Amino acid sequence: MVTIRLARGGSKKRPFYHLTVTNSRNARDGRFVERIGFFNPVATGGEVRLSVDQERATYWLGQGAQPSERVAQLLKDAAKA
Amino acid sequence: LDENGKPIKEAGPSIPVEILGLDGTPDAGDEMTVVADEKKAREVALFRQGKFREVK
Amino acid sequence: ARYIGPKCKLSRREGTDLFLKSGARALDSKCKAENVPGQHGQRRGRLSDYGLQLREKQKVRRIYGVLERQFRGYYQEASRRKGSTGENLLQLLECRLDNVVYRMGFGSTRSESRQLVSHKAITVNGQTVNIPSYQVKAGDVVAVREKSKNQLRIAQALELCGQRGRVEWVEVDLDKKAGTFKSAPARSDLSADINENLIVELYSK
Amino acid sequence: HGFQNPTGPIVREVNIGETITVAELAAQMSVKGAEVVKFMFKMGSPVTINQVLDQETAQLVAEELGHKVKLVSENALEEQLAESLKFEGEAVTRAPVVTVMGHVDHGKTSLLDYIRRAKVAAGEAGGITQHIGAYHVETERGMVT
RNA sequence: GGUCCAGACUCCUACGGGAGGCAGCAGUGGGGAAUAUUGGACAAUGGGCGAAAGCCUGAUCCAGCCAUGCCGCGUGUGUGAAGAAGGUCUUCGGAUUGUAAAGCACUUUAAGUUGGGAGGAAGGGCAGUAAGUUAAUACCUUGCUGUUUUGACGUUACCAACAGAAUAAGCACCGGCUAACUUCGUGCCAGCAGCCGCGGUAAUACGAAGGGUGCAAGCGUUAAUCGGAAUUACUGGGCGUA
RNA sequence: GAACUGAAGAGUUUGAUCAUGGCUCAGAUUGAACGCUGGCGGCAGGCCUAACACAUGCAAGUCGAGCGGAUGAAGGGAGCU
Ligand SMILES: Nc1nc2c(ncn2[C@@H]2O[C@H](COP(=O)(O)OP(=O)(O)CP(=O)(O)O)[C@@H](O)[C@H]2O)c(=O)[nH]1
Ligand SMILES: [Mg+2]
Ligand SMILES: [Mg+2]
Ligand SMILES: [Mg+2]
Ligand SMILES: [Mg+2]
Ligand SMILES: [Mg+2]
Ligand SMILES: [Mg+2]
Ligand SMILES: [Mg+2]
Ligand SMILES: [Mg+2]
Ligand SMILES: [Mg+2]
Ligand SMILES: [Mg+2]
Ligand SMILES: [Mg+2]
Ligand SMILES: [Mg+2]
Ligand SMILES: [Mg+2]
Ligand SMILES: [Mg+2]
Ligand SMILES: [Mg+2]
Ligand SMILES: [Mg+2]
Ligand SMILES: [Mg+2]
Ligand SMILES: [Mg+2]
Ligand SMILES: [Mg+2]
Ligand SMILES: [Mg+2]
Ligand SMILES: [Mg+2]
Ligand SMILES: [Mg+2]
Ligand SMILES: [Mg+2]
Ligand SMILES: [Mg+2]
Ligand SMILES: [Mg+2]
Ligand SMILES: [Mg+2]
Ligand SMILES: [Mg+2]
Ligand SMILES: [Mg+2]
Ligand SMILES: [Mg+2]
Repeated sequence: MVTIRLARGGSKKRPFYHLTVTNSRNARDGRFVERIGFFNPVATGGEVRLSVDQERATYWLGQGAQPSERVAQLLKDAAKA
Repeated sequence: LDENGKPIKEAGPSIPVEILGLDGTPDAGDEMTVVADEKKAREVALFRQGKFREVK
Repeated sequence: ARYIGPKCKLSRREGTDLFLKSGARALDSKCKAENVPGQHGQRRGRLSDYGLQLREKQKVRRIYGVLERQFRGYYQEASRRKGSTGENLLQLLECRLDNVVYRMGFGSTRSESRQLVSHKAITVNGQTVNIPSYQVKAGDVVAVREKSKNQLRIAQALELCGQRGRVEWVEVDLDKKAGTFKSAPARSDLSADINENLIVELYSK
Repeated sequence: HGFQNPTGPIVREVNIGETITVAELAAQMSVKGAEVVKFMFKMGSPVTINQVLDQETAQLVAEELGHKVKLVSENALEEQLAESLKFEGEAVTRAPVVTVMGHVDHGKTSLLDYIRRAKVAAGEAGGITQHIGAYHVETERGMVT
């Protein structure tokens, strides 16, 4: 199906994540349909920990996209704030 | 390996074995020692190889 | 790497002051600084335009004690930046942490300020920095660690920096050895003998 | 912390390998070469400037003139490796090794083939041994190689 | 990393009779100037199945090797004129190596030892409570509360203490182009060379030694692309005699 | 407010000169190789040749809440011990 998951970038022991809407049978860092924000496990300082597009996320969830476990938790946390 | 195949894991003080993992083919009469220090073994082997080429 | 060796043949070869000793006693009464180093010292040997450009670049590099690859990086950054790379290079060289510590009177020379910085005795924004290339920004407060405030080196360096000229772009708080970087010193704040046009000419070839 | 005038002689740290020239030894001693050769004329058989001199006599002459002598190893890796590799305690008995030698067809393969029950002499090109064979067997009494 | 047929090539065999496909991750032989470990874990992000625990995952996350590249940091800092001893050159007066060394006094980054110490962790099991679903204080789903439980990397990043200057500099070049010069050997030899060109008895060009100039954990050489080349000229060339 | 800003020549044909014209050099780059030398770390990279042949391990399984069957715990017990 179509899912929303985390694509890993950054560098060794310094991970950065893009919240990506992908066909499920693609590479983790391969082709995607749309990026709807990012997540920073380290952040600190002026860096934000995570940001999401509410509009795009709701639109894709309304079209039948299944988010992962981390994407579900992070999206509900973002909606909490 | 031991004599008749069937790979083993340890070799005692007077048991002939077949070791697999060297880089080149040694010659009979050479002695082998366990170094337990990668860098020392590699540099000593390089030094010995240089001396061997020079003497040849 | 680092140039470690006789730090006065450089002055004789460049032919200028090119401060490398503490300046306590003198320069003339240590080396007879009027001849090029080596056996063929009495010869004059007028040299060519490429030689003049090379000598200018070497003089700047030996003044600030940086090697060739880092200097090329500095030149590329100065060219990338806006507004007349010629003094951009000097702006960028005059902001290194070792040079700033030297200008504040904490060290007698650049080598001793490098000794201090590398050996974890300097804090920039209340936190330790030990990279003698850290580009300090306007408004930082270079200080000395409390466990390193009783070194004599700082005492002689301060009492000897008391008479070399007023920098007038850093304020040193002498009693407790704390400084402040107001801004980068403009071209008119440095000596008007370096011909940076020769450096830019040399690298643009 | 000004200038203090030195009083006594000059002492150095001379380094000597397997062999050295008299000129090099004098150079590391900060003395004129012709002096050192002269010092041989007053002690046993003289030498020349360029003749290759050994290590024992080099150390002797360097210590005779009051210098700190520290030598070096030509193959220091081997001594460094050997030194920090051989240190252990404890001791146990081991199975004995034994070799079998003799004339051509006197029957040294058949004896081992009976002791092991292996009948390897049936094969073998030309009915002769051309490779050294090493076996570990459990005899009626104990283990033997 | 499925089936069938045919083929080339290897192998098994008890001679009746079958099997195989590393251009998956390690690894071997071979070819070559030349390119690495039979490593660890599913802790993290993903994928398959499951209802859910959970199972699988050479994807992935990490470790090992190699100056292959880029970047950063060390190999100490100040004073020190008997301008020591030795080397080299000399007009034999001296100059230079050179504040360089020694001496004196400081500092401990990195490396060594010891002790502290995050962040990568979301979740899962159990127990309780409240809402919705019904027909129901059932099951179940969802908020929350309490307890328990998870990290390969890993002796993590980072931080504090101890000792001592202690553990750490080489490579190319010096006739012009092109920064940097003299002596000694050799004598159209031995040799050098990118192009002009050096060497036939005073060679700043060969080989050493003193000195110096460039770079610097690298420095040179070889191979290859563009540039300079307006030398295929669109931008931007020419054709009387080149 | 920014997203640019940018262009060097020299040696060699002659007794000397100008032109034409070729050769060579000074720069920046490599998945590089070789020679000499070699302390540390961070981030990357690593069969360009034989789509040559491959010993040995692992790389794709899961569902008992779809279905028979056989494996048959702890226990409740019953008898003898
Ligand atoms: N009658 C008899 N024959 C024997 C005896 N031992 C060996 N042989 C015979 O001798 C022949 C060779 O014996 P073998 O064991 O091959 O000798 P070898 O010394 O091993 C051969 P090489 O020296 O080359 O290794 C065999 O054919 C065997 O039958 C024995 O005790 N008795
Ligand atoms: Mg570097
Ligand atoms: Mg035999
Ligand atoms: Mg026979
Ligand atoms: Mg396969
Ligand atoms: Mg493979
Ligand atoms: Mg194949
Ligand atoms: Mg080969
Ligand atoms: Mg290689
Ligand atoms: Mg996993
Ligand atoms: Mg199960
Ligand atoms: Mg498996
Ligand atoms: Mg595994
Ligand atoms: Mg490295
Ligand atoms: Mg190399
Ligand atoms: Mg002298
Ligand atoms: Mg944690
Ligand atoms: Mg010149
Ligand atoms: Mg001569
Ligand atoms: Mg030449
Ligand atoms: Mg020469
Ligand atoms: Mg080329
Ligand atoms: Mg062109
Ligand atoms: Mg070209
Ligand atoms: Mg045209
Ligand atoms: Mg033309
Ligand atoms: Mg014509
Ligand atoms: Mg004609
Ligand atoms: Mg001519
Ligand atoms: Mg290939």
